[PDB]
Order: sequence, then structure tokens, then C-alpha cells
Amino acid sequence: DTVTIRTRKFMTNRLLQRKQMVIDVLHPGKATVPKTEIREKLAKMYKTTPDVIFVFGFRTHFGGGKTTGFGMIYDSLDYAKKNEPKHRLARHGLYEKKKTSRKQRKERKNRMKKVRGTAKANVG
Amino acid sequence: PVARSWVCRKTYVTPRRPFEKSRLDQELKLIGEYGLRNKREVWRVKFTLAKIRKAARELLTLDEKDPRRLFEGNALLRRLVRIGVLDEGKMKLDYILGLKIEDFLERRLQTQVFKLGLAKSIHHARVLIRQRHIRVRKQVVNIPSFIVRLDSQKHIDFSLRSPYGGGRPGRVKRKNAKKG
Amino acid sequence: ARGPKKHLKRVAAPKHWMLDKLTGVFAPRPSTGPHKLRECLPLIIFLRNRLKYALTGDEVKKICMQRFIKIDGKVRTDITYPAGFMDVISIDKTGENFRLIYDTKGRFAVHRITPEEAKYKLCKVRKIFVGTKGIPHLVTHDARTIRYPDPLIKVNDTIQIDLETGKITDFIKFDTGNLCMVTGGANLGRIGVITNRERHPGSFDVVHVKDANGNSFATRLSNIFVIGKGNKPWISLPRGKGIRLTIAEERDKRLAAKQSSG
RNA sequence: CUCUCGGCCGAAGCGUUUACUUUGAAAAAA
RNA sequence: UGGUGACUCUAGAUAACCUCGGGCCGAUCGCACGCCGGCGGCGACGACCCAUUCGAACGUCUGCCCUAUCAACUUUCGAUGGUAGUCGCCGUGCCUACCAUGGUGACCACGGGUGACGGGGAAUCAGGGUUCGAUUCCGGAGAGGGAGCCUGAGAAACGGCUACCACAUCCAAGGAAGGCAGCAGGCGCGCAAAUUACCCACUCCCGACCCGGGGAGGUAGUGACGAAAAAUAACAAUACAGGACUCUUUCGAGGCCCUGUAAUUGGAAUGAGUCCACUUUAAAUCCUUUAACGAGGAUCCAUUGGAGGGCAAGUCUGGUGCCAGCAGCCGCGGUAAUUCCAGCUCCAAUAGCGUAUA
RNA sequence: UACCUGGUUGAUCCUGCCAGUAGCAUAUGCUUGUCUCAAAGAUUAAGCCAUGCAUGUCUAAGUACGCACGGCCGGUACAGUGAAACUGCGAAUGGCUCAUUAAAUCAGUUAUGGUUCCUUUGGUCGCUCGUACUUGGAUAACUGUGGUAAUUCU
Ligand SMILES: [Mg+2]
Repeated sequence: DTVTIRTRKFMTNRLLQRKQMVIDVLHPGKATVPKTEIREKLAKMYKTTPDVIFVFGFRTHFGGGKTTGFGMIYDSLDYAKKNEPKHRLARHGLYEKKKTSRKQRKERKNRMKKVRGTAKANVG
Repeated sequence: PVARSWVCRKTYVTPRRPFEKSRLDQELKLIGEYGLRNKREVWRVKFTLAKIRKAARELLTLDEKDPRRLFEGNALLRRLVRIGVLDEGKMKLDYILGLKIEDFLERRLQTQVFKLGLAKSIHHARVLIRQRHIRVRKQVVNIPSFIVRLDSQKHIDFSLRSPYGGGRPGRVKRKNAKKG
Repeated sequence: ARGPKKHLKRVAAPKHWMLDKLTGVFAPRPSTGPHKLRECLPLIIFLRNRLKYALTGDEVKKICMQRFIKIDGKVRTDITYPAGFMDVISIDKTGENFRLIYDTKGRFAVHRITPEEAKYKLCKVRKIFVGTKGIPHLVTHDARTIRYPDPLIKVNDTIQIDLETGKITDFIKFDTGNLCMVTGGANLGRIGVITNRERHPGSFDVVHVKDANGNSFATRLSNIFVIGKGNKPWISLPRGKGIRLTIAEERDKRLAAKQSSG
């Protein structure tokens, strides 16, 4: 119960339907606390559900009892899905990337240049 | 084209004569008195003082009411007072030329933690600082060349998480306790 | 080069944009528009870098394509749009209005205005000519072509434009005793009263301007923007009120502030 | 340094012409 | 009418013209649906022209290294100028016809050389100065060497085409296809220089585009180019080579302060490593933060050059004997070598220190 | 930090060079524990290149008769998503290198009253006194027949 959360530089982004802030977490004798653990303490701090809380960029200071990061709280999960980066949604389990490679797609692209017409589709 | 910066400096200058007997004795005395590691640590402070004396000599050739003299003279004097090298009642541009290397070497954290009684010698202070036992204002510092600002002299203490403060004993006492 | 350029390097960007060295190799190249490339503030560097409503350049696009930002009454979805001197930026979602006015250090200021003040702007006069069938035509510093103006308005004057209709409501001539701001050179951002104008035919004129504290300077006639008639400006002014402080005065004024804190 | 004009001052002519000196504005960022 | 320092400017009037290889004057598309069969509101895409933005292109004044064993050069084949025209987006010997005989030069023309792209800048530095700038910013030039074009607002474009010259690829011998001074990579050349890696998450650019693409760019790999910080030990008790310092004249007491063989004792402290986890990140790695393990002495072992002088530090001991070798320079070496080859000891800088060259 | 030292003589004082001394850039030798930043096929060969990649692009809004789709409704011209193809735009930016180049390039300063300009922004777009409630012919994608050892051929 020795981990404490404070926020600063708070501002409400009505243009992106969210609140944004800088988070300082104090944890004098522990390791850097998990982002899932931080997300729950902000849900109680701001009286909302942790489904719309996204935190990132946490750095621990030398010696170590304080970590600084950034935080966003969205009005709704729909607005979060609209405005959030698609890599920060996958961390919460809400986005799946395609399991290919730049080389794979590029080589496939250059093979279809040689083919003309609908026969482009039937090219591997 | 890259988003990189290539600005860097060298922080010392070597002496012109490599085997000057008078300079070899003078520099080893400073090394031994302040517990320094190598001669390069004397040439660094000496370089910093040489650049301070050179700015003062250039300001002293301006008019006494030159706008740049009163702006960058006050700044230099205030900077020298802040770290504790120059006195509060000697803020004149001619008293910079009376400064010495020993004044700058006395404000190191290694010298200060010893002079405050935390360490039993100037070589115990070095290892105490490097082993993460000392803090300045809730921040742990392990750089022996950390120049102590004047209004930081009172906030040099043992670290909160060290065997010499309120922390747990190190690995050796823990291991010997279970030996029996 | 075989044609026009489309990129801008970060060290080659205008210094008053205040861009750091290590964020990227490139800077936003302003789109072609009413204001010059080196005398404008693109919308991305205003929404992201100044107001911090956005953290990345992709978020500026998400604000813009929702049609939230109006530049002088029209929605612009271009994120490198060249806004410039005397423009009015309106964000209706948060109810904010801003005017692009230089501060004493030569940089565009975050100058918030009232909804009433956002209904007009002041425009310098660049060109006057007569077009087909004898119709007088103006061209301003905002690239606005306004026909059938008053015959008393001449080049180097200032007019007031109602942004809803785009018509002239009033004007101020150029003469000694009138307030002005410097919009270029080494006195950029300074406000003072015109005292003299020395004419050099075949070359550039020179205008002498005196501050409220008694400091006098000179500029080229192309760098003078008449603000108000006499001592009274026609627009709201930024915090510094156009007076350039010396470095010693600025140091004393800064040191006095931290002593007040306690 | 001065003849005409706009309400005791300015707008306009140069004093042979320069070199020199001081000032001003104009001079990319790094 | 209006304006410039100055128009052969803008605006106006009149008589005509107006290219078929042709000049503008909307047969285009979406969303909401309505008011009295008519009227309509928001946009999108196109349009001769004017202005504006991004420029580009031509000109003005001053400024560049060495060379006279380059002193006269240009003009037949445009060299300087005039007149009229062609061509060109336009101003001009840009080109043509007819005229005139001009133009530059010791205040260095003309010619030659340059391990010559030019600046912003870099090294050194009492003051003056000397040298460097292929290199990430600005301008120029090129895409094996010349030349010529099509499209287009823009190219004499080369990740466009057409020839020739030099190389070189597949072939059924009829034919077809070429351009890494882009990112990796290979050969060659050399004293001399890294991965055929991951990604569009950042900075930006392009497109019909809030969605697609980007070897631009970012991230890791190699990396003692170079720059910054900083370990390889600290303390206590003993007993001396002992040392100063207080008293005893002296023997001596020293618990007051100091250094060292300490192959003397002693536990206290810590990374470097191994390694849960979190954090970082597009996904990772690293740094930072944290559990567990992790230090006594041939170890968790610091190196590179030297010891006659310049120049800090041994005429120590053993071997060689004008030989082998050292030596930037003076010099050393011919049987007792302060200089070679080694042991010991000593000293200079130190995670760095020698050598060659500019 | 505005600095010198050794070497010509039996010995001396000079001229004068040689050598020593410190930084800085390339290469190289030996050595190398921690951590931050960070140059890197320029020099000679602007020499030659296997292979892969580096330039593409759709909104409500130019053209949809591909059942390619789960699914409406069944006289509905076209419900929607949408491959292909026609059309438009871009590919003249960026990246690389330093061969050429000696009033040439380039830098500061000026002029276009001597030119052009895609696009952005604003103006203009019943100003002309002379089938329209919609005009004509094709050609891609697709179907089908093919040629060549061979191509992003046709
Ligand atoms: Mg000696």
C-alpha cells in the first residue's frame, strides 16, 4: 500500500474526447509498478472504469523511488477505439495485426506487375 | 541525413612539457590530498579555471559601464558565488584572478562528505559515494566530482536504503548471520 | 532541380517556429497560400507544438478532418495551411478564438480574443489598380482582391475587413502620428508611433518609430503595419504591449518574480 | 546652409567631389 | 480613371481582324429534402483571364589558388558595335543579311596547371597569421561516354524513349533484353571503410485519399574514428622499519597524530557477472528499477613505453664481445657495456599507450 | 602559460640548419571491465555488377451487368462490399556522388518597367442581341479463337 499516484499538467481535450495528464508514481522499495496496476489506481482516482484508461512512456529515475509517465482517460470505449493508436489498443487486446512481412508483401506486389487483367488475383 | 547531434568537447588540456619535475610534484600533492584517481582529473579542473580566467580578462578590457560587462560580469560572479568558490562580499571582477584550483577542488562531493564526518578519510569517501551510500536532497548521487552547490551543503546524508542508514544489511552480514 | 521542391529540412525551417534538433530530419513545408513560407505558422505547429492539443502529427489530422478549426471563418482541413499575421483561428468545440500577433521577441504569440473581436481583421494594402470597364481593385497582404473600394484608400494603408462578408468597414491612412507594428527585420514585434518617413526614390523608404517609453528605431517601409489611429490600437495587444525589454531589465524583472513567490 | 509652401517647425534644393570615422537597417539555420 | 523616380503603364475611344493543327461563354457528380407544374439549400469536379503563394530563368556591383622556361590575345569559321529581321517564354551576335573596325592587356590580358565543386564552416593561435573544407545545411553538376527527343506547368529526365561508341545478358542462331555515383550485398583496387536485418510506431512526403504507399526516414547489428562519466578496493585491532609531536637533562612513558614487509588477524560494504519480474518499444534489445546467487590474495591478476643526455627514472646482477644489436640527434658495443639480450628494482600516462605519414 | 633544449671547438662567442617538444587527421601495432553520445568504400577505380527491395494512389461525391460475396423484393434502371479495367494525379520531390568546372560555379547586393509559372488563396464565371426534360461514334475490363524458344510481346 506504499505505492502512491499523483497527476499534474492535467487538461481536458474536447477535440479528442479525452483527458490527458502526467503521472508520478512513488514506490520507494519496489520495482517499476505495472501499467495494469497503475490503471486501477486512476480508475478510483477519477471515478471511472479502467477500460478507457491508457498509460504509456513510464521512466524510472536513478536511485529509484519515482517513475514518470503519461496518461489518457477517454469518455467512452468507442471514442478510445476511434482516436487511440492501433498499437496501444492491441496492448489492451482490442486489435490484431496482420501476420505478414514487408518482404512478403513487396515481393507479392512486384509479381502482379507482370500479370495483366483479372489474372492478377490468381498470383502467388 | 539523420536526427543526430555531433556537438561535443574535450574537457582538459595536457601540459606542454611532459617531464617537468616541479609540475609533477605539485600535481601529485593535489592528487594525494583530494584523493583523485589520475592526473587527468587535475587537468580538468585546471582547464575549467583557465577558461574562467580568460573570460574575466576579456571583460576587464571593456568600459566599466559597457552593457556587456555589467551583464556577463554579474552572471559570472553570481555563478562563482553560488557554488561556494568566491565569497559573497568579494563580487568584483578583479577577485576572480585571485582564485585557485584548491578552491574548486574543495567543493567536490568526495571532499564534502569527508569534511562532514560521514567518511573516515578522503579515500573512504570515494568508495562510499561510488557504492551508492550518499544522497543529496532525496536523490542518490554516485559521481565523486559532483560539485556541491552552496545551498546543498546541508542536505548531504546517508541514503535511505543503505546499511548505514535505515536500510537492510548488505549481503555479507545476512550470509554470516545464517552461518551460526 | 527540374521542378519545385516539396520538402523542408528542420534546420532550414524558420527559427521563430522554435523546432528542436532531435525530433526529426524534416519539418512541415507550408502549403502554398495567402502568406509566405518564411512568415507563416502552419496549423500543425500551432495545434501540436503551441497549444498541445495533439501529441503527434497524426492526431492533428484527426482534429482537422472533424472540421473543428476555422481560419478567418472557413474550415481548413489542411494541416500545413499557412496561417499568418492578423489571422483569426476559431475552435468552436472548446469556444476559443486566437489572433496571430507577434510578441516582442519576434515569435507568434498565443493571444486569445473574444468572440466579438473574431468578427474582423486588419489588412494592409499592397496594390491598387483599375480593371476592365474601369473598376478599381485592391490587393492586400492576405492576397484578398477587393473591388469597388473607397478612392481615399491608397497603398500602405490599413483596412478593416468583416470576415463574414469580406467587405471594408473602415480604414486608416499612413501618416505620422499613427500607431504601428513592425512585421519584419530586426524590430519585429515592436509597437510604436510613426514620427518620420525619409524618401529615397529608386530605392527603399525608411520609417522612424518611437515607443511609449521613448525608445526610437527605424525600419523599411515594407515592414510597417499601421494598427490604430494615434495612440489607440484597433486590435487587442499581447502581454508585452510591444515594448522591448533589455536583457538586464528582463533579468531584474525575472528575479523579482521568484522573490515574490513563497 | 538657405530661397517657396502645410499648421515659431517640417516638405524641397545643395555644401566641389571623395577617401576616413561614428551611427542606422539589411544581413538562413546549425 | 488611377498610379510610378521614370511607361511605349492601367483604364478609355475608333476602323477592322480573329488561325479548322480552331478561344472563353458547365450536356459532369453527391447529400438533404422541401415552399407555392414551377421555384430552390449545402458541397464535389472542371473554366479563358486577373491577382497571390512555390519558384524558376536571365541580367547589375565587388570578391578566388599556382604559373612569364606563357606578353601580346580575339577577328577567314562573330571577334566589338550599328540597322532591319529570324528564332526564342522574353532582353540580348542568340542567329542571318548589309555596314563600321573595333574589343582586352604588366592594375598581368591570352595560355597552362590544380591530389580545384563553391560557401556556411574545421584545426592551430599572445597579437598578426598558416593550413583544411569529397562529407548529413544552402547553391551547382552528373547518372558508363557523346548526342537527340516524346509527354507534361516543369526534364534535353535516364528506377523514360531513340541512335552511335565501350562493355555485357538469354537463344532452338530466326531474334529479345541492358545501366547500383539508391538500400543491403559481391568482385576489383588498394595503407585505407559495417547487415543481402525489422518497421511505417516517430519526422515528413505523395495520391482520387481521416483508411493506401515510402531501403525517404526510424530501430536494432558491426564499430578502441572521436568525445563525456567512471571500478580494479575500504576500515579496525595488533607488532614493529619506524616517523614526527608532549613530558622526563638522560634511561622511559606515550591513548595524541602518521606511513609501510605486514606471505599478521577481523568481519563490514559493493558491483562486474548469472538471473524472476516489471519498465522500455510498432515488436524487441540496452539503460533505469527491483527479488535470488555472487570477493581474500598466484584473485573477479591493467596495459603500453622507458631507466647516459635532451627528458622522470639503477656506473645493480648475469650473457655477448665493433659480432648480434641499440640509436629521431649526440652516440653505445673491440672480455670490468649507466645505452644490446634478460632478471630484479625503478617512472611516465593509464582503459589506454606506441609507430608511419599530412 | 606571449616558454625552449641537444649537436660544428683544445676551449669561446655567433650565423645556421638538423634533432628533440605539444595538438590535430588517416592508417597500423599491442591491450581492453562498466556506462552515454557517436563517424564509417571520399582519397585509388564518376571502375564492374549476381540477387531482392527502393513509386504509387479512391472518397458520400468520374465510369460497376465480375453472383466474387452473406443477403433484401421480387415488374422496382441502379440495394451494398468490391477484384479487374477506362479516366485523373504523381512519378521533374527525395536519395547518392564530387568527374567536370578558374569571373565559370558560388557569396553578399540589386533589377525584371525584359519573362514563364501545375497547385493554394481571392476576384471573375445571364456583360455577347445571334434534342435542350439530354445529342454521336467508338474502345477497355469480360467471352471466345490464336502465334512465337523467349519479354510487363501481342
Ligand atoms: Mg634525469
